[PDB]
Amino acid sequence: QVCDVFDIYAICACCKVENEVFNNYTFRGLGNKGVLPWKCISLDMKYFRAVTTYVNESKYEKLKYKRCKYLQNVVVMGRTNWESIPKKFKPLSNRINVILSRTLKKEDFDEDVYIINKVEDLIVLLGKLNYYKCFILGGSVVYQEFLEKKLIKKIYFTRINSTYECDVFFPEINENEYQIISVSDVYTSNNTTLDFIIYKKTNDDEEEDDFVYFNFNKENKNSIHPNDFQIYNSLKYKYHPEYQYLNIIYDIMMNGNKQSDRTGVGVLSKFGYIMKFDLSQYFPLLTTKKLFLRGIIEELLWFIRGETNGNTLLNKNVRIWEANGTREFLDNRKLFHREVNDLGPIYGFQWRHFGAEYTNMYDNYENKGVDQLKNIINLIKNDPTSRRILLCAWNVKDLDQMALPPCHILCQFYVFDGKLSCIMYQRSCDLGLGVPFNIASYSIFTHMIAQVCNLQPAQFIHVLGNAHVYNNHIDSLKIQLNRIPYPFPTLKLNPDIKNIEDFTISDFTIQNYVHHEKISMD
Amino acid sequence: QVCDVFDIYAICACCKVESNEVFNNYTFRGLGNKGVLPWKCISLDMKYFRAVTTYVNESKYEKLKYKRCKYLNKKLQNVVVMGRTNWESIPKKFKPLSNRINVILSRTLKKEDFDEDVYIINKVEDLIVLLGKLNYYKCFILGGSVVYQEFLEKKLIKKIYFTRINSTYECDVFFPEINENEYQIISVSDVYTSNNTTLDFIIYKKTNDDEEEDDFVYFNFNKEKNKNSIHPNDFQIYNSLKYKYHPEYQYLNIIYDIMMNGNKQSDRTGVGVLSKFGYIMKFDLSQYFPLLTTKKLFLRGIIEELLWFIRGETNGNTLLNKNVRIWEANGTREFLDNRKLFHREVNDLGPIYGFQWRHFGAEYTNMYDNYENKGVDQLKNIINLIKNDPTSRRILLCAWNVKDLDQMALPPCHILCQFYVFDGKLSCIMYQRSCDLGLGVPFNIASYSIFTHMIAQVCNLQPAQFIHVLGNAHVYNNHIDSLKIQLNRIPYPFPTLKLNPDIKNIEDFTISDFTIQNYVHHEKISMD
Ligand SMILES: NC(=O)C1=CN([C@@H]2O[C@H](COP(=O)(O)OP(=O)(O)OC[C@H]3O[C@@H](n4cnc5c(N)ncnc54)[C@H](OP(=O)(O)O)[C@@H]3O)[C@@H](O)[C@H]2O)C=CC1
Ligand SMILES: NC(=O)C1=CN([C@@H]2O[C@H](COP(=O)(O)OP(=O)(O)OC[C@H]3O[C@@H](n4cnc5c(N)ncnc54)[C@H](OP(=O)(O)O)[C@@H]3O)[C@@H](O)[C@H]2O)C=CC1
Ligand SMILES: CC1(C)N=C(N)N=C(N)N1OCC(=O)Nc1ccc(Cl)cc1
Ligand SMILES: CC1(C)N=C(N)N=C(N)N1OCC(=O)Nc1ccc(Cl)cc1
Repeated sequence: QVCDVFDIYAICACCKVENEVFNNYTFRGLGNKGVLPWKCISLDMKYFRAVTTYVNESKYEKLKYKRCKYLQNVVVMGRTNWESIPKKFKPLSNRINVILSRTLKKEDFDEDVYIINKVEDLIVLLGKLNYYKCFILGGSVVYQEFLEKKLIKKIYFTRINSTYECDVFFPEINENEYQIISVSDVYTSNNTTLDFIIYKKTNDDEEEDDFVYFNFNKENKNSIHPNDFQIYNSLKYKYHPEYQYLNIIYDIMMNGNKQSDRTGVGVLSKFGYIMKFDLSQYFPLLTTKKLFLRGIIEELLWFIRGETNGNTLLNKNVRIWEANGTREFLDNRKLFHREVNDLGPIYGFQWRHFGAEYTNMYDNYENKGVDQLKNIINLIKNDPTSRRILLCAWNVKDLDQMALPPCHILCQFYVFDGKLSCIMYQRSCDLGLGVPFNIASYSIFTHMIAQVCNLQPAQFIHVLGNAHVYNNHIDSLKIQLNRIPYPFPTLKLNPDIKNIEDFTISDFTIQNYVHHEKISMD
Repeated sequence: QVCDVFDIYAICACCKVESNEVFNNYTFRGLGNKGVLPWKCISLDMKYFRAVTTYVNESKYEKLKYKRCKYLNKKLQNVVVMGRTNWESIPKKFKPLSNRINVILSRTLKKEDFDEDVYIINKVEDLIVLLGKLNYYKCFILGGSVVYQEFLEKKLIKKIYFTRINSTYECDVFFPEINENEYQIISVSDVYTSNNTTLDFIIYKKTNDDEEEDDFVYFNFNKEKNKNSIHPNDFQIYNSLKYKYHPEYQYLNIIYDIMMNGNKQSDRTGVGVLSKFGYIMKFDLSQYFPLLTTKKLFLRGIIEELLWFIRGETNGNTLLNKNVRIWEANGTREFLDNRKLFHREVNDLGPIYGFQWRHFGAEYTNMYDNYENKGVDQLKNIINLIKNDPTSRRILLCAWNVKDLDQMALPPCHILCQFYVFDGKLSCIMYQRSCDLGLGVPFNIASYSIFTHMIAQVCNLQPAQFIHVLGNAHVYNNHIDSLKIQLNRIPYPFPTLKLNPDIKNIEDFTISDFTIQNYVHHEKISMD
């Protein structure tokens, strides 16, 4: 077939167009009033250059022998495509420029800028040329025709995670026809998140042996099947940061230790992982399922206030600590003399009054115990190279007084070149229900500390101790692993807020959260 | 020449031989004894030996057929060549060597004196002709000391697949001293345990759908002007190695990442460091004791410090009486005064590790006080949780008592240990807030690895993984030159730690209960 012989790839960038279900079709905005919808997105413009111009001559011979039996790249436009280009660069910095037009003759441009009559008249032009691969730069109509006539092999699709006004749309790529094989890292250019995905059309080596020898010792470990991680295992490149979470699910499903827990439900457990997310480039809110952030933002505001009063949350319908405050739960904890929803000296108490004698959840503790939250802020502002900037919730003395010991042991902060990174160490991690919320919680926290100290957020680093998947979560997580992440949203904090204690729920906005549908983890 | 055409490799296994000791690669030279191998079974070596000498790649032969047929002007199996003593050492049940074309060098023996499917040759020359007239993938020289010596001398070996057996045995025959101009190490395996010995595998080399490979180049359009440009020529050896699979490269490779990508900061003193934030190292304590080999470390001091922790001691005088100076400088009048501890006796280090491990929450008085049944005995508690509730996810030991930080001589570097139990095996995560890669971390790895052994043993479990999480990971700028020397040293197989096994209680350990066996190490380095 033609499209493997000649190497015809599309290359596009689609934004979003003016509750809401998402799918790949979400991204389709191509152009507007003859120009791109967006002002300038220089990373995608840079990606464009690299992909279209790149050449590898050592693999061209293998192309030259197959192509005949039937150096630079070919780039195909349409008139309104060729036109919209600002003058001062045409032809495009050393590529074989080419235009599909009806009312343009090849006379009135160069002899390098080969015009074509119809679509069928391009196969003519290639068999007579010396080029690497063929990139359809597109236009609405150009893409429509080249796709309709199964001419396109791979599709270099840039997903622009922001909404714009559009007069022209990329066609609904048929997912039984084509399918995503690679997803890139997520990036911020020009005040939008984006990523780079790849649709394919469906069907010394001294040291290569040395590799096999070194593997001479390697070991259905768990009852988890091959055919079920199909989409997941059928991607080549999985560089989207959400794969850091998803790959831990995979590792624990594939290689996890079978274990009883206190409940009895059954878990697969491993011990010791890292996740790093770049807060300067995205907000890591998992996209492979709907997540809600009001509760966990209220939880955080509750911590910062020093509250241990489970009821302040329940009245706002944030039920994160409901189970941990019942008579039945406190009694099983031997807390027979503790009022319902008095969670004892937990996070907020420890952050504001570590070392103070806990009484009940209504006492006045002003200026009692160590106000660690205040202390790490001053340190961040006054001593940013300090290696002593820890917020520790694990107070050994008070563990037995807490409804439960802190799942999140400590935050350590690091400062370089006006930038703040944070490590949270988590002793116990429910990968299915908990961890996705936990990533969002401390990322927001990392932003909040960043802002009130006049620093840019850099890296949130999540260290998992006991990392477990509930046996009764495995079906749901199987559905989830075979979803492909969307580009992440962004967090906008109200910039007026300059002390850690002044954030209200209103001061938090999530933007461009494009997500798969909800999953009952049960 | 002749070695590249015919792919003539050597494979051997060498132990240390009967002899304030210095170590080079000539340390590992012992090949056999009284006609046989110096050791009974080392199964993991024997299995490696079989995988390498029987592995062929069907698809790769075609190009080797071409290459070899070109030079002569013209199931798949490997050839294996052995001296007559070598051949006679093999038991009947395993002769001839399975799934391989056996060749034997001999003058005293001819075909008539063998029942078995084997080629006999009396000349090295005759082998090269034999190889010319045969279909094989790779030709491996199984040795005998004499066979090894002459195939080397004749510049015939492309690569030596070399097992370092990190134990000592009576030996009568030795591998030839390899000329380091002739052969350079290009690969070093993971370290392992088999039949009560560590070993690794190193490869010496001689000197003098391709559509989705393009997709890689694309997904890198946005990479590096790489921060601190320190010079290539400096890390020549470190960067030459193709496979760096020795667990010591986990430490070494962090030194490199900090040197090449580290952030420049001036610190607590007004000195100078390079820093990054957030690393993890994993060390399989069932397989080796990860005491670093690219320089000398003594453990006496750090074992004394750990026994001093477990006792709940805060008294620096106890360590100085044992001539352990690890805490001396944090105990001086000058230092306690600069930490505002004006009312603190010299060498009274206040409520640090030991105090927090046995008495967390008790009011610190002075280092002489009897704190019995005051504060939470964390160490006792976690020893009980590991014994009675092994799946508990709360087996943390914590030194970072927020309330007492200002009363300590300095806050703890080593913040906490979380424990994990599966199938009678104990693993340990240790979170380090502040890590001097240069002096501190080598010792810190040694301390918590010994601790995992101690807890594991007194709880009737087997040590599994020690996991080391680094927060602020930094290199002092005056350590840089010393660390360059170190990164160009090739690790040796790790030693082993023996705990006196009669110790059933965490408090009952003493110095003499600790034996490091087979520490093979490079030369002492002053980071200063
Ligand atoms: N999002 C993205 O990735 C990209 C978007 N754009 C945007 O695309 C928009 C323009 O695209 P859309 O309106 O389709 O414009 P096109 O670039 O598809 O141009 C259409 C013209 O191409 C010619 N043509 C198309 N098909 C044929 C054919 N089958 N035979 C002969 N000639 C043919 C005709 O030229 P004639 O006028 O001679 O009839 C036709 O009018 C602009 O807003 C531009 O900014 C451009 C590139 C990429
Ligand atoms: N640790 C390890 O990796 C290895 C250890 N070994 C051990 O080493 C010892 C055996 O080795 P070592 O005694 O050197 O003896 P070899 O196995 O090298 O035997 C040498 C004999 O083979 C013949 N031979 C060698 N070269 C030639 C030649 N060029 N032309 C004709 N014949 C030749 C001669 O046999 P003839 O006497 O018949 O003339 C010679 O006496 C054993 O203990 C064995 O277990 C062996 C291999 C590997
Ligand atoms: C569609 C293409 C090829 N791919 C990506 N990812 N982004 C685009 N903007 N591309 O448009 C085709 C084209 O002709 N682009 C173009 C627009 C403006 C200038 Cl200045 C140069 C090329
Ligand atoms: C030298 C060699 C091949 N390499 C390693 N790494 N370990 C060894 N023991 N080898 O021995 C050569 C040899 O003659 N081996 C041999 C093979 C089978 C038996 Cl049963 C006994 C010895």
